Amino acid sequence: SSDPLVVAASIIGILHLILWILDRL
Amino acid sequence: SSDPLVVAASIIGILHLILWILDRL
Amino acid sequence: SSDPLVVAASIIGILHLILWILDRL
Amino acid sequence: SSDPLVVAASIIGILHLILWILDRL
Ligand SMILES: C[C@H](N)[C@]12C[C@H]3C[C@H](C[C@H](C3)C1)C2
Ligand SMILES: [Cl-]
Ligand code: NA
Repeated sequence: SSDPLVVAASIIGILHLILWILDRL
Repeated sequence: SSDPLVVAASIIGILHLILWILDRL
Repeated sequence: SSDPLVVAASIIGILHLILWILDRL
Repeated sequence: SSDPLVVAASIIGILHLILWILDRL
């Protein structure tokens, strides 16, 4: 378990990774 | 729950997203 | 403990640091 | 509580913020 704030920041970072990849594909 | 250091790093990443957006609006 | 999404985002950030270092050595 | 990996990534993120601030002061 995690603070919902920590989960959201985690989803930002993962989505940041996704898009970084997609912009470079 | 989360360690308070993880919460603070979370709040930094969220605020970082906020400001990144604001500077681009 | 942490939520696996938080763990995954963590591994991204650590791996990001590693790569940033390696690209600059 | 958090996974030590989450704590580690959190410290990276907080130290990244600090350095970012210091390089711009
Ligand atoms: C570096 C990210 N902003 C991150 C987001 C979440 C909070 C902390 C640790 C990890 C999960 C990674 C900071
Ligand atoms: Cl956590
Ligand atoms: Na936790």
